[PDB]
Amino acid sequence: DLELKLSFQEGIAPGESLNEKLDFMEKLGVVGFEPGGGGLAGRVNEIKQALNGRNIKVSAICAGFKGFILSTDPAIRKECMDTMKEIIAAAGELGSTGVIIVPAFNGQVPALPHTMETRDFLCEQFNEMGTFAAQHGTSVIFEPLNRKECFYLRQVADAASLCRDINNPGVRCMGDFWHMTWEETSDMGAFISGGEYLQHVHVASRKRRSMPGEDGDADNYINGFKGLKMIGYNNYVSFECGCQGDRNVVVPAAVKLLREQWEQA
Amino acid sequence: DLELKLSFQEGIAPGESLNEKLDFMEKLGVVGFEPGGGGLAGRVNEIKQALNGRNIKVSAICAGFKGFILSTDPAIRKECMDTMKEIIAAAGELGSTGVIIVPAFNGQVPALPHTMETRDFLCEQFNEMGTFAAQHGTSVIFEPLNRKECFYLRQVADAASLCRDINNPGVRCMGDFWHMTWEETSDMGAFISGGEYLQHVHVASRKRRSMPGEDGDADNYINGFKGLKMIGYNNYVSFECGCQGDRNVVVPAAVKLLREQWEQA
Ligand SMILES: [Mg+2]
Ligand SMILES: [Mg+2]
Repeated sequence: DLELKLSFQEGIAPGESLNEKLDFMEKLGVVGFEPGGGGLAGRVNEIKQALNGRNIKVSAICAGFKGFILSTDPAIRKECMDTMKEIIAAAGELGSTGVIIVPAFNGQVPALPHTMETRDFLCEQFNEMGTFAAQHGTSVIFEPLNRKECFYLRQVADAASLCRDINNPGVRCMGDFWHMTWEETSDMGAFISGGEYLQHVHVASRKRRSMPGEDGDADNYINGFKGLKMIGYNNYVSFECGCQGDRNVVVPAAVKLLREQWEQA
Repeated sequence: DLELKLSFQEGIAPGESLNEKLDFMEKLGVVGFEPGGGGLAGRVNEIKQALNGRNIKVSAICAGFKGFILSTDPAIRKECMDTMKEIIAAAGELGSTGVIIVPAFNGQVPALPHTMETRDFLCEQFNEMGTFAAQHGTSVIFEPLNRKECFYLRQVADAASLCRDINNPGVRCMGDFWHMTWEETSDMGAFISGGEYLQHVHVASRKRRSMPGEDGDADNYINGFKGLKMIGYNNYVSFECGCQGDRNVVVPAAVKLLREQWEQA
């Protein structure tokens, strides 16, 4: 009886305003809304007010911070910490499951070397953001990406181990089915390793990163869904993807597909 | 109905000769023997002769190569490749499931940096190793170790992804329960990620790396065993560990404990 809690990033639903998109999401029973972190503090009232009376809640906050935490430049690491804290505080007000963060993209250089001593440093920095997140009633969430976008953190099991070592309820992780296609031999095993640390999930079609279903037989999430069920996953599965067809047609088709696959898992 | 195929490294069983140790192994129904690869070519006759008429086969070959494949010194990398090929040919003559290899230990320096370019080079080298091993009816087996011994390759999911990318019937991976204690949030998840590439398993007590059971309640392999059953694992589970107590008492106890947990999984 575990529920699939679907969520959408802000650009997913058709509509000319935030309220039109939310109406569309309510029609489909999509219960999570995932905004970007950019300017979030200034959007708290807008978002709260649009959600009032709806069966929709803020799920994760997708990034939005400046700089990156593995820069060799302490000023850039501080920029990342400071901008993350601004977002975290707004995320807390919005009841968010947490703020998504990539430690370093490929092109974010110069970066600290990929060594154990750097990993310890990352864990310390994340412990500091997590303590702040927890005070604000939220978390920070490591996102692994595939090799085309990052090398540092690519697999859910790696992110989960970081979280276990940090041992902070404000420090969690996630898996993105797009990235997992390229970096996980098993979506199920990855999510199982995620376990109690798995705070969010991203979903997209698995060849073109468009709406689930637009890549036909490649868009198979059953193995991952079996992992989510085995861990009792109770957070959101949120769309982060493009769109090839007519959004009024393909968005509902994606929701239908994920629900069918959830039932089969 | 999946069977647990127990194996011992050479120093596990009590005895003053290889034949005495094998006699002890047969009495406990341990069917796998795991010798080190050091001077293996020169022991092929010895091992064949000792195994004649016995219900014991060679399982994996534990390392034995010189140098390391991630050295910045081409001569050291070549030493690794050349000595691995010697061992691989002997492994094949002995019907081994594969030769275990760690890309780089912490003290093996200077080493290539942990970057995507190094990962590509590692894949090229293992592909060469694997083509040779397949020709000889065996494999090479990546072993992830914990942070106290290595940084480069620590998790089963990472090793499995290397195997998937290399895509060679001669290149496989393993999990060692000792190392997994420190590097895996889920033994089940780790082995599920291992999947079709999982070729061997090491077992030890989980606090002091001694005989299973010597660390009491910490010596729980159920979760991992569930993962092995879920993937239809049909290779060996091999003891690589020390011994705190009377070897004549604690070795049979460890075998008994593992068989009990396997039945519970
Ligand atoms: Mg994502
Ligand atoms: Mg081992």
